[PDB]
Amino acid sequence: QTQEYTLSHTGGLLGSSKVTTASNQTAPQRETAIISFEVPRKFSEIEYVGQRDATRFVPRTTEEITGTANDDTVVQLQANIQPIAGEEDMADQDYPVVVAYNVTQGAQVEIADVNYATDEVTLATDPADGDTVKLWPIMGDGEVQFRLVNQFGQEEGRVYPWATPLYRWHDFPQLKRGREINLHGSVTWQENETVEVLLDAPQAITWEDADYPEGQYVSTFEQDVEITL
Amino acid sequence: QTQEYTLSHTGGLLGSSKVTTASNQTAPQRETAIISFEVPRKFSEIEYVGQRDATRFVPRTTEEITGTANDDTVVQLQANIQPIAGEEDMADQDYPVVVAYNVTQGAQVEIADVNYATDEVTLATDPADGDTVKLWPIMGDGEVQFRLVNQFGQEEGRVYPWATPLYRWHDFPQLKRGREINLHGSVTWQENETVEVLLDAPQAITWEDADYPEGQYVSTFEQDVEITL
Amino acid sequence: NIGNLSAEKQISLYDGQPFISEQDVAAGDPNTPALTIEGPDGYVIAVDAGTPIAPEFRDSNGEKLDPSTRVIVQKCDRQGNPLGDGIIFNDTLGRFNYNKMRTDPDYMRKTAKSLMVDEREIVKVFVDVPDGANGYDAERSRFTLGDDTSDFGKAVEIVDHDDLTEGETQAV
Amino acid sequence: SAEKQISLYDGQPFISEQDVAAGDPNTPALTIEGPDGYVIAVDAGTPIAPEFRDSNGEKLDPSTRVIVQKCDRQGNPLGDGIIFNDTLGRFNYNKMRTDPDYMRKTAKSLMVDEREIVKVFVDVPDGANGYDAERSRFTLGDDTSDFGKAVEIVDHDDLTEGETQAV
Amino acid sequence: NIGNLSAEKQISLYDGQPFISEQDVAAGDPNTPALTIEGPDGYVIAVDAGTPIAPEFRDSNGEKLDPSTRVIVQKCDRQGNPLGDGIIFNDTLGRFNYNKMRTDPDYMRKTAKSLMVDEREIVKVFVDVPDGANGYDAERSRFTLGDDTSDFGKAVEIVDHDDLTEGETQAV
Amino acid sequence: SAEKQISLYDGQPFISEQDVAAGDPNTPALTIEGPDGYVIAVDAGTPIAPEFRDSNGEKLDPSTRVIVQKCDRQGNPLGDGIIFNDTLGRFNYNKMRTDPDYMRKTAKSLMVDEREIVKVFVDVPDGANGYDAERSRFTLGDDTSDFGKAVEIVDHDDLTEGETQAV
Repeated sequence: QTQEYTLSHTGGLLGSSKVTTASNQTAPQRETAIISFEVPRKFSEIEYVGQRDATRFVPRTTEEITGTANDDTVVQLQANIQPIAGEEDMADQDYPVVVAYNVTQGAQVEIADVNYATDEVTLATDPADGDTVKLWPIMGDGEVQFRLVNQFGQEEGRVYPWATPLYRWHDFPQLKRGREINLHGSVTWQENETVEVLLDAPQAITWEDADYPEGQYVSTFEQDVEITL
Repeated sequence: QTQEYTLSHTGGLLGSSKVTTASNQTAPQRETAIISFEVPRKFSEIEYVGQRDATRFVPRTTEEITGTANDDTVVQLQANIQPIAGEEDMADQDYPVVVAYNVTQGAQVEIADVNYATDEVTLATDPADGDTVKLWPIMGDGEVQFRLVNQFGQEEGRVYPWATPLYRWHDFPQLKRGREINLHGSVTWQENETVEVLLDAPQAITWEDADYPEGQYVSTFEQDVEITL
Repeated sequence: NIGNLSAEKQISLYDGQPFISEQDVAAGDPNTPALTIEGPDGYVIAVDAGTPIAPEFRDSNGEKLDPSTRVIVQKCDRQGNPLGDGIIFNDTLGRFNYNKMRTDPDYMRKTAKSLMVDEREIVKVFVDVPDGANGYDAERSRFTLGDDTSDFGKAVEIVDHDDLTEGETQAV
Repeated sequence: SAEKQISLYDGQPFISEQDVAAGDPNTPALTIEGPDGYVIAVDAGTPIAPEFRDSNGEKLDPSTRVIVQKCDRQGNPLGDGIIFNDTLGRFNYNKMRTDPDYMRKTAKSLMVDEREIVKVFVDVPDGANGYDAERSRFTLGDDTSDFGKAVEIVDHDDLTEGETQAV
Repeated sequence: NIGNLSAEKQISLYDGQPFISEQDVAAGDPNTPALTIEGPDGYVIAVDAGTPIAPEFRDSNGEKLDPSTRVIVQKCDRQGNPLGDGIIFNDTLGRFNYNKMRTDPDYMRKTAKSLMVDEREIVKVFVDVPDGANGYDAERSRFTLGDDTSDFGKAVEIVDHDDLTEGETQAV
Repeated sequence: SAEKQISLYDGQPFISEQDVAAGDPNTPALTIEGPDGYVIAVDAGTPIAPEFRDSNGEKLDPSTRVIVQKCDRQGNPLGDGIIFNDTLGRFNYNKMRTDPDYMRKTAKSLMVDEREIVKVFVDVPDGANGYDAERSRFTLGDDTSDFGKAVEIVDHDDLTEGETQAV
């Protein structure tokens, strides 16, 4: 009676009550938690198996950039940027590495060119004085791990002690058999034995802003599982 | 070649370099770390054994209280107070539950009476307008645990999953055979397999202020061990 | 490194835990429990013939209530139902001498007999205030059932239900 | 088992009480009385909490005396069989309720059949305040504790030595 | 619950680890290693006959250096001493096609042979820039040795020295 | 018998002392030293009265530490063989001199041949008052009492295991 299933950063098999989202600590870097997975009312157990099971995670940050009469068109970011699957050609990245949106003009802000490893960007358009823009570059230079909870907060420990980096995460092209991710670890957790992902990085994270254009959800985490009903 | 020894919040067998002290997180309660124990250059190993080994921990917080022309003599504290061993009679507490010190007058500030579980205090003296006073009540309403590190930050896990509270810590009279503390746990850690104590509480902690009267060290942690040389 | 441990684990319960519960109480209302311990799932807890209690039960003004007050610990099966066959610690209040009895072997006060608590069974702390006295509060009060830190006093013995082949027998 | 460990006090049904005046030792302030089908037993030593205060909530004169005494039927005192001839000005209430050594044990053991009385006579000699019960209490046991003893109650139905205990 | 694991663990090394080291390099200076891997204590690490590398080695201006550039991985015993009998991955730079070779089986490039690293043994990454080219930087560069996430590529095999009865044999 | 039960302290000849300054743990404040033809012995547990006060007659900072330590000849500290690594801010002098449980026993046993040194190093870390000895005392035993232990002195002349104890 074992059937594979999929999870999400939102609702799904949990109703947005047996799951939470959360930002992270930045000023002191801390291996904080951003997302949990509580077993809901029904299930007997859940199973994760790295080296058999998949994973996806698309993280982005947020900032705020004004404008000027003699606007710059150019920005710098304190969050290292890389491509995802190959070149930095925004047309063919398999999803963009940057998103932008003007606030005054409730409209997108398209990109002209990127200063690649400089971590600076050139835009296509010309913002105005005192005009606000919101950006959503991807998140790199940060670790990730899994762990577990014994119904209170007493951790069993961790799935697999060694971490994994996010620039690497972006680097490996998702959506390709063999080139998929398959971590290491093998676990099981029954009712209220919640799981929590952890992240250690300087920079922030963003799940929602209510002004992000592309589908209400700035980032995501998605995952495969093998459930006993 | 096994000999028992003692540790401290300061130096000793570590030279104040293989040990650190630290405050905690308050606004978000986090089970943070306040103190570590790195194995120094020399030893082959260290051993802790709850139910055989002892412990002492005297925590205090800090605040800042001005004064007034029609000074109050009275204070309230957002940190629950209890006795240590028996009554709240400051003469015979086995160490005070409050310390005070005026800053303008570089002198102590003696206590008249305590509103016990109200978490308010009456003083003996009369402060002045704009006059600063520093207090150091004890710390209660907080957990504690131990854990371990694999030379990087990859935690093995924890000594004993269940926590312990600090009001209880104060309650049990230190300095009495049988009535001593003996936790649960049994561990070992070699060179650079550092240990870290953890604390989860709302309130702050204080190790030093450089103006605390009684011996340069506001709080302490002290502990017994069984060392292989 | 860490040393291995058994399934049996020695603890000491108290007020500020999640699975325990509580409530305030008024005078002359014994059937209103001030503490409701409640078995977590996938766990059993055990109490031998004698284990201490620290029955701190103070007033809103942080004063121990009348010595005529009485405490009754009581086992309860499911259904939120009291039970008589199976009961611990019928005592007054005015007998503990809190400040010492949390510590001293002689002032220490143990149970009447042993006990076991399946994954879902309740225990209640009923409090007979005589009448016309001061009301009870819980935030100004504490409670315990074991002395696990010490070396002479006993402690509560918890086990996870999965780690037993006698689990069916202890379920019966 | 049928045996059970208990500790008595004032606010119970089968027990009874009454106020007392100065210089009237024959007036029992407490009257214990065997229930039906419930034998009880007291070994050679068991605590008592002889709280006996004034209307104004004050322990009476130290020269006051307490005499526990067995009684058969007929409401009748008995000499062969007596426990706890003692003063009042001796107990140090606040501590003796707790400590093992300020504690006070009986002279000898006892049994109480289904209908047998016990009385607590109180010799206030003279020149004293009258007794009240509502401002006073009493006990006979500490079953809660470890070092101390308690009263052993049994239901008469679950025995075959009931006739022997009736003799 | 957690599932048990073996002593052997599959990983993938890179720049931003503590026990690895690095430094910048100038043109025409092959004997100056840009990466110095160094055995931690109480650990052994193992590399089978073929395991990938991601030899990203860019300029200060974030550009891969001249294709005439060359990379030499090299085992080193203690004494900080290079060794010839025992050497891996003599290659150019201008041959990787970074953007794909981190991913694709065909562009993937493995070692020449196997390897083992005791508790204290060094490995060095020497870089022959021909001359007169752009200087090397490390912060604008990365490096790997394994593909542990994937399913076709190999990975580095770490073991703790305590968990072996053949530890004396692998010490010899 | 040749064995005798004693308890040491400051004002003795063979013992020695010296004042100490803050942040100088290598300066021993007390130097015990084997007399000639008088072996002594300390079992696994014996009291100490580590009174260590200021010039102004005040116990130094609680963060202060005491380390008793054996020393062979050459005025030389020794690691294999050490007793009583402890703080200062712990003893509660006025009671620990008397009570059995505030009392403090050694880590392990000890012997001291005719010429062997023991030192009492004192880690005052910093920011503290200097040490004085005249306002301070010390002990190692309670031979007067019953529950507690004491030091076992023997004259070397009255033995035949003297060579074995010299090894």
